[PDB]
Amino acid sequence: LDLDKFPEVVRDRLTQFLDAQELTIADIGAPVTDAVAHLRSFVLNGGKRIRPLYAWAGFLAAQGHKNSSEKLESVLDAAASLEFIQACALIHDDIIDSSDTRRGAPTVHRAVEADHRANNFEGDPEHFGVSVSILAGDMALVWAEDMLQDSGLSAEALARTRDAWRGMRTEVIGGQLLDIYLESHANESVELADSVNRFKTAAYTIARPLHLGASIAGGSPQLIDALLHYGHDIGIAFQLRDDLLGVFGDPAITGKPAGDDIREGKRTVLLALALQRADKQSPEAATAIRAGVGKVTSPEDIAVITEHIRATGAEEEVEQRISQLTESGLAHLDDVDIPDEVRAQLRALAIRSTERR
Amino acid sequence: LDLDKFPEVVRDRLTQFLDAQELTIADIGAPVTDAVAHLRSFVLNGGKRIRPLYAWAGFLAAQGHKNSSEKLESVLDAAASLEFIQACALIHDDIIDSSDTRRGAPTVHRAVEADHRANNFEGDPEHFGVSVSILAGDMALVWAEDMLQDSGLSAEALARTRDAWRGMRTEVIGGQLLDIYLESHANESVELADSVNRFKTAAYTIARPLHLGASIAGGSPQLIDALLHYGHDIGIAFQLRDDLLGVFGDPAITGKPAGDDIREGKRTVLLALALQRADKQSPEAATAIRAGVGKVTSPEDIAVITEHIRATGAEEEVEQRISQLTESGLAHLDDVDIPDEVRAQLRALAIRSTERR
Ligand code: DMA
Ligand code: DMA
Ligand code: DMA
Ligand code: DMA
Ligand SMILES: [Mg+2]
Ligand SMILES: [Mg+2]
Ligand SMILES: [Mg+2]
Ligand SMILES: [Mg+2]
Repeated sequence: LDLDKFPEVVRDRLTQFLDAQELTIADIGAPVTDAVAHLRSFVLNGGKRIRPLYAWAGFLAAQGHKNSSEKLESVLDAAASLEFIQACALIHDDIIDSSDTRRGAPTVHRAVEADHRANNFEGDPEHFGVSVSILAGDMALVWAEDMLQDSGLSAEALARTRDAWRGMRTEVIGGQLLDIYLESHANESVELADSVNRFKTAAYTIARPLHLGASIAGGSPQLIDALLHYGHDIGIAFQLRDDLLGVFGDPAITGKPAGDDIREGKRTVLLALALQRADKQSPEAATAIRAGVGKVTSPEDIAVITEHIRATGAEEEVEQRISQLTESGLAHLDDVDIPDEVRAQLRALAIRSTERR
Repeated sequence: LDLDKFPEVVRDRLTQFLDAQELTIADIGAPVTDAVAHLRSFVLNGGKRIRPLYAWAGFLAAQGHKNSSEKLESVLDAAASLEFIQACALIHDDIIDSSDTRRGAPTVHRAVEADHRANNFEGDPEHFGVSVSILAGDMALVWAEDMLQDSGLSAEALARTRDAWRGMRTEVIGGQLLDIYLESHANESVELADSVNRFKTAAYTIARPLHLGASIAGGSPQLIDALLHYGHDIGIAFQLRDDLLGVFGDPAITGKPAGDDIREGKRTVLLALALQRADKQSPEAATAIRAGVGKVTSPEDIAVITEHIRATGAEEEVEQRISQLTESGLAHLDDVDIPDEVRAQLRALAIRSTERR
């Protein structure tokens, strides 16, 4: 019903689920409670809840509030379950990218490491933090599936979810695998970074949540097609925006420290275009960027690389692509009959995702 | 139908599933194919397939071959899906315990690390191996769920699987969390190590596979109870046997190098009893064991710790517990009507699991 009120509903569904696990986790033991509490806080103090939002929009675009005989609570739990996949993805991503900060706060492995300092116990706290976090992510992923399966959605509705759900989870992990193979090979092709955006972000963040929601409502293939097309375009633009924010955005907007993508050495489309341009502009600048990415750590060294990147003209090219993709994404909403209210919310979601931060 | 022929059927179901993923993985890109190939080999050159075996036995104990109108292929895929959970568990366990060898061959993270030496590319190969393996495990876990959900089991059968399936996956990850919290706190209580055996092994390896199989067949609560009781006892004994093998077993039997549990410093019931005994016997020996576990690496230093452990009398106490649990586990098969052939196979499975290696 509302873009700003929906995340609170998501938090309620999640709190309910986490509470329901407490006795089983307790029966295993108090240290598992301590581990799950770190997952609980990471999940409950979440981001914008963009993925459940899109699932809910997809449900409403397919006219679920009028036609669907699924229980409301069941649909909301299915939408909210995506936050557990997100938890898995982010916790594991942060180990892989070895980041210290997520959402303005310490990453789960960093936070578990700081619990081992207060205990003064046996073993390396850094490896222990990583260890607990691998398992915390596994638990989150297992709980995503449970939250969907035990939602109370009918057997018919659950069977309809398969295409979106099967698609999404392979696509996100596949995209994350492609990402780190680009980081290891120091890759500079735009087209391979494009594939990462398509699978690791677009499918997972926008296209498949919409598909999932529409499928729960029993949406027609024509409705689903338009939503998937919207999700592809807006989803890629969303990632391109986050790439720009990961370099040029204030820490208050991103959660991370300024230019953390340079620290991590992420192989964005921005970087690929920047290196491509700097090879034809200033060999000294290209070399400066190449030596910097994935190595430098001081604020001053990040800023120098960043200004070299900006001086290529790459940022403007990314901005143009964002604008083009936002425009074509929005246009797909006019290809089918969608209720006025939902179309308006889908438009504002897109604009907020790609342009308005 | 057969204990020795069933693992080949499992391999066939798995090969079929993995082949079916190839186009989706290819659409993402060639490096994801390379990553999945490492998971494919790890899964296809598997162990004894004990978990699908027990699921199949549970199905047959509930008289599925006579009464069930589920497709045979669907039941076998559900049984085989447990190998993907195992893959997830083992790949992630090997990162956490930092082991180099699994099943006589290099661990997935060690093998991915050796692929980065042949490429001579950017970044630390050790962290990259761990990185790919975290995601390889995530993919395995996601594929376990898919293989079950898309098995072709009816909506009725899938709804019946929930208790075993929900139970198992929380219990295994929970048990793995409790395990590393015992390793970090250098814990020496028998009762906390018991809980790890109960949840990380018994539930996951024997009790819940049996429950899953019986549930697919629509087994009565009385049949399921007897199988769960058998699974509890035999499952704990199975872990206790593997603890003894992890110290006193030949590498040809275990896959790992001799006494790798001492290298890893695993907090087994054997070690807890050994330290408890050595405190009342020889303070020098207790201290020798305490300084050794999780630290020493040379064959000679492992053997010294091992002989100190054996000299406590702890091994004999574990052997007695194994024998007691095997006897009470087998007895539970007589508490309900189970077909003669299946009861005989359940007996031989138990004996092979706890005594006969
Ligand atoms: C690029 C990418 C997938 C970022 C994570 O998404 P998000 O910004 O929605 O994260 P959060 O859950 O913190 O809102
Ligand atoms: C699945 C997923 C998108 C994880 C985030 O990857 P990332 O490192 O690209 O995003 P972030 O910069 O938010 O860590
Ligand atoms: C203690 C424990 C759970 C060991 C792994 O089980 P397993 O011996 O069945 O492994 P594999 O899959 O190699 O047969
Ligand atoms: C889920 C599970 C049992 C993983 C194996 O743990 P472990 O380290 O006790 O077994 P292994 O000795 O086979 O690594
Ligand atoms: Mg990251
Ligand atoms: Mg990343
Ligand atoms: Mg291990
Ligand atoms: Mg272990």
